[PDB]
Amino acid sequence: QDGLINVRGGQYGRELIVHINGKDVAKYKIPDGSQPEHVNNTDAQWLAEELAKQMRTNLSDWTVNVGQGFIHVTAPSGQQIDSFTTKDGYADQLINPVTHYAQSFSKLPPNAPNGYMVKIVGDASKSADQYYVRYDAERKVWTETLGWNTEDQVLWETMPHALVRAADGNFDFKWLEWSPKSCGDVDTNPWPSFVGSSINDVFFFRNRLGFLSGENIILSRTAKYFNFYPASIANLSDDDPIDVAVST
Amino acid sequence: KMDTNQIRAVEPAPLTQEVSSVEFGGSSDETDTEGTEVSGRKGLKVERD
Amino acid sequence: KMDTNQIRAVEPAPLTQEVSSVEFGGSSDETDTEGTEVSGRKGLKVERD
Amino acid sequence: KMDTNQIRAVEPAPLTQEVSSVEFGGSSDET
Amino acid sequence: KMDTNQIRAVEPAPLTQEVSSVEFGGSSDET
Amino acid sequence: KMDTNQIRAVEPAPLTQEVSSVEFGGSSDET
Amino acid sequence: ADLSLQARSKLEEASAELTSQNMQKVQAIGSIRAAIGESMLEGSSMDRIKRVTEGQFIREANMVTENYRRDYQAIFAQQLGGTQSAASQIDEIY
Amino acid sequence: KMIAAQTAAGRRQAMEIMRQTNIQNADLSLQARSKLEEASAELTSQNMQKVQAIGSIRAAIGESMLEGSSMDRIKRVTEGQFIREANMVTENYRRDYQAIFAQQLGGTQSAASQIDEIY
Repeated sequence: QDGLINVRGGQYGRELIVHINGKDVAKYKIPDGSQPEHVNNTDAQWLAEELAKQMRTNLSDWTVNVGQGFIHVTAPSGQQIDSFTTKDGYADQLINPVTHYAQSFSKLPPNAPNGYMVKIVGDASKSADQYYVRYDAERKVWTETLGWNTEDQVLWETMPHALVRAADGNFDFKWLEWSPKSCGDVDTNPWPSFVGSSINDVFFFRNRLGFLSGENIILSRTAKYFNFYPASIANLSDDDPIDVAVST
Repeated sequence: KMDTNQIRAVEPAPLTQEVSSVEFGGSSDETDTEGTEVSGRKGLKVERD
Repeated sequence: KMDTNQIRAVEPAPLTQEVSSVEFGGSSDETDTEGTEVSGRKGLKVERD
Repeated sequence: KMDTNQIRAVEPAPLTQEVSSVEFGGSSDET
Repeated sequence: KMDTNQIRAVEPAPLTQEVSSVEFGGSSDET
Repeated sequence: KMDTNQIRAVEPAPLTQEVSSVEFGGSSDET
Repeated sequence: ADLSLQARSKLEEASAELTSQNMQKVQAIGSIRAAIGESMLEGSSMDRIKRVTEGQFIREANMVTENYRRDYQAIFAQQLGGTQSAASQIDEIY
Repeated sequence: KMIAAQTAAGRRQAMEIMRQTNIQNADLSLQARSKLEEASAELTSQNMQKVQAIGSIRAAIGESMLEGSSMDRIKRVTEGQFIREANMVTENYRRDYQAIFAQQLGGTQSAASQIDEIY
C-alpha cells in the first residue's frame, strides 16, 4: 500500500518518471544547468518537492508527503500500488523506488519515514535471510522488528506462573510476563515448540530457565530467563535460546 | 549573460552529520523500559522494606 | 550533418540487475517439492489422527 | 563440538562497497 | 576462562583517520 | 586421518578474472 | 562501445566470483549438514544455525551483485558523459 | 555585426564552462551519496560483529555465576570499543564530505572568475 522514492541529485537534465498503476505519474525533466539559477534544481530536497507536486495532481487522494530526502506515497485504502517503478533517464542512481521488499540491507533508503517495514529477502528460493527491519526516526537507524501480520505473544494464562515474595513480606502469585518475539516471522522464527504441548518439568541449567515439552528440551537465553526467542534472524548471537528435540 | 555574483553566491548542499545503518537485534541493552531487562538472580531478588 | 538533438537523445544500454552464475549441487535445500527432503527422524515420523 | 568446529571454517567475506564517478568533457566555442 | 577467551575474539577495528584537500583552478585574463 | 590431512594441504588457487579495456585515438581535421 | 564491452567484462568477472563463492557455499553448508545430522540433537535450534550460516552466504552474493550494479552505473554514466560532451562540441563547430 | 558574433561567442563559452562545472559538481554530490552508502554499509557490517561479540560476552557472564559491578564493566568496556570505532567511521565520512564539498566549491569559484573575465 505504501511506497518510497529515493532522491540522489538528478545529474542535471535526465527525465524522471514515476509509474503508479501503469500511469506515467509526475514526469519531470531537469534542465541543462547552464544558468546559475538551474544549480538550485539539482539538490535532492527540491527534487522531492517538485516530484510530489506533480504526483498530487495526477493521483486522486493518495496522501503524499516528503521528508528530508525521500517521497512517501500512501494509497487511499481503496486501491493498492500494484506497480511501482521509476525511470531515471540515466544510470539507476538518481531515483529508485523503495517498496517494503528489499533484496539487500545495502539497498535501503537512508532517510525513510518514522515507521517503515522492510523484508530483506536476499534469495526468493531460500528461507535464508528473510528478516524484517524497521526504521527509527529519533535516531537515523534501522532496527529489525518481527513481521507485520505475525503474533508475538503467548497467552501467559497457560504458561507457567510464579509465586513471588513481595517487598513487604507477603507473597504474590502472578503469571510470568515473557518477552514478545521481536526478530522475524513465524516461518523464520518458529514457536518455542511447547505452544502446543504441556510442559513436563522446570529446571535451571547453566543460568537458563529450562522446560521439558513433550519430547524436546527448551532453554531460554543465558541472561534473560523469560525470553525464549533468538535475538536476531541473522548473525546469531551465541546467547540465543536453544531448542533441541532428542533424535533417537 | 549570467550574473557575476550569482555564481559565487551558490554553495553546495550542507553536511549530513549522521549516516543511517541497520541495527540488528541484541545491540540494545540496559534501557529505561520498565519491562524486565535486568538479568540473572539480580532481577529475581526483591528488597525487603 | 547530424542533429545535435539526436546525439543527446541517444542513451546507453540499460542496467542488467542480476548476473548469472552456477549453483553446484547442494545449494538448494528445503524447497516446496513433495519429494522427501525432510531429513533425520523427523521425516520418518508420522502423526496420528 | 562438530557444529562449532565446522561453522568456524565458514568464513564469509566482508565485501565493502566501491563506487566511481561520472565525467563531462566540456566544449570550446568558436565564433 | 570464558570471559577472557570471548573478549579476545572481540577485535574492534582501529580505523585511522583520512582527510583530503580542496582545489582551485584559477583564470586566464584577456585584455 | 591421512586423507583429511593431505587434502587440507592441497590448496588450489582461486585466480579471479581480470580484463582490460580497448582504446581509440581520433584524428584532427585540416581544411 | 569499449565501455559497453567492459560492462560485459565486469558482468562475467562478477559471475565468475559468484560461482567461486558458490562452490565454497555448498562445501561449508554441506559440512554443517553433516554435523547437524551427526549431532542427534535435532530441533529448531539446529535448523537455525544452518539457516544463519546460509544467510551469510546469500548476503555474500547480494553484495557482489550490488558492486557490479554500481560498477555499471559509473560506466553507464561515463558513456553518457562522453556522448553529451561530443554533442556540445559538435554543436559549436557549426 | 562581427563584434556582436564575438560577444555571442563569449557568452556561449561562459555557458559551457558553467555547465561543465555544474555536471562535475552534481557528480561529486552523487559521489557524496555513494560515500554515505559505503560508510553506512560498513556500519551495518560492524554492527553485525558487535551483536555477535556482545552476545557472546553476555553468554559467559551469565554462566559465570559471579555477577557484580566488575562483570558489568567488562561488557560495558567492550561495548564501548565497538561504539568508538563506529563513531570514527562516521567521522571519516565527514572528512570525505568536507573535502568533496570544498572541491565542489572550488570548481564554482574557478568557473565564476573565468566567466567574469570573458565579459
